[PDB]
Amino acid sequence: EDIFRKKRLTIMDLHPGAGKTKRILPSIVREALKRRLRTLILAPTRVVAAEMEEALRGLPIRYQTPAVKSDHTGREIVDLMCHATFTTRLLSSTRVPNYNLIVMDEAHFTDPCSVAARGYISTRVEMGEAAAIFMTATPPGSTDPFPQSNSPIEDIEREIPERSWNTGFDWITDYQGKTVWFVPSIKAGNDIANCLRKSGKRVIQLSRKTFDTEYPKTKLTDWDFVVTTDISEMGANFRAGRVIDPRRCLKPVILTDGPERVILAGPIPVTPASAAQRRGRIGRNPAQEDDQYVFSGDPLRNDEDHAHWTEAKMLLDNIYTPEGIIPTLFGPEREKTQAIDGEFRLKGEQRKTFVELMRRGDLPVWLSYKVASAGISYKDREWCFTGERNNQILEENMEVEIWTREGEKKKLRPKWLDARVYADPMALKDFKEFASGRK
Ligand SMILES: Nc1ncnc2c1ncn2[C@@H]1O[C@H](COP(=O)(O)OP(=O)(O)NP(=O)(O)O)[C@@H](O)[C@H]1O
Ligand SMILES: [Mn+2]
Repeated sequence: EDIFRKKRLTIMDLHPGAGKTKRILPSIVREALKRRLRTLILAPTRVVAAEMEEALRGLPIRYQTPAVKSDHTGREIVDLMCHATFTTRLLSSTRVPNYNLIVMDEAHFTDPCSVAARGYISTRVEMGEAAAIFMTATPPGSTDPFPQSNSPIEDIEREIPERSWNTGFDWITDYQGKTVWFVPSIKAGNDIANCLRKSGKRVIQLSRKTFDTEYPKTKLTDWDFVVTTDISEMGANFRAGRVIDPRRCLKPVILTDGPERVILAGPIPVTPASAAQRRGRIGRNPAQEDDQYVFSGDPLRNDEDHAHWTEAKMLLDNIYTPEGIIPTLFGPEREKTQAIDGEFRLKGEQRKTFVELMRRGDLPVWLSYKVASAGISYKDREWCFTGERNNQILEENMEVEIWTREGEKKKLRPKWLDARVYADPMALKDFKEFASGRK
């Protein structure tokens, strides 16, 4: 009603399962179409976008790939894209439309590109150019781990194995229904999934990189356990009876004591918002009344040292605005770290390189910023090899060595050390491909 008025930013914070995605958003879109508004819908991931455009099956929805920088048809159409696609387009295009209504679904997503998107959108709204709707059961500052739900949930607090077990946890395997198990890391998930698989359990693993291909498999009944990272907090719909949640995550932190680096701290306790979102995967079905949330430990609200707050600013400082509008993070997320105006603004080829390192090289934001602001070209991989001794990367205790594009053998020893590029087997493989200049 007033939600369509420019300069309004609405936080739709109805409880998990309430129907924000599948009933309320469709209504908003049908009404936006009636008012002839230029509408953008943002989904956390590709497969969720795919689920969104079936809830909107009657309507003129156009999914937008990030392989395309802009797509203007000149017709009445509603654009649908991932959070990251939007921020990627803002970094590389000028022809980003003046959407006057922007809905972010699952607006609790704390991935840097999502935080950056919210910052951008809030500013567009404040300019009087747009109205905006952020949809999430857990907006910034959320502290209630046990929000209301469609059907009753049994909250069971008990010990949960961190790794492979052999005895003392019969309740895990004797349970008769389907379970979603949130683990802090891919390695932790690998361990757990293999322990369950030896007992004859069918397991699907989910992480950020495999979500788009693995998540669809969970839509079948041909499984017993899902073992997932925090990616499933973003609007993932499961038909399950139980969540297991030791409430642990890894958190990237930029250390500034001496040589600046990114570590993965933890496992540490999750935020209340994360715990609520994990719990909120169950109790979704009014017909199904004895869902369980099995958990361990209390949340920790203070995530102020999380790298993602800085990284969002790095992105935002490089998305262009009129003069003199200053880029800024949205709402209370603005208060996570100290803002410094223009701190991360890059110019010329340094900026182009920054974007390319993230897009083409699939490098973390901080790492890309570090390389780009040193005046290093995208294709110049020498920095992968010229780090200090403590930056030597190890795989199975042994020193990782790389055959380079030019037919040279070099020890993998990056000048800037970001723990995320070797945090797991797939991450390390990718970084090895990058260091060898095969992308
Ligand atoms: N594909 C589906 N088929 C049948 N029911 C579904 C399907 N997807 C979702 N649901 C149910 O539809 C109801 C509302 O879903 P939804 O619109 O995603 O709620 P929500 O508010 O977006 N949840 P959340 O994002 O966790 O806060 C829930 O009971 C879901 O379990
Ligand atoms: Mn939702």
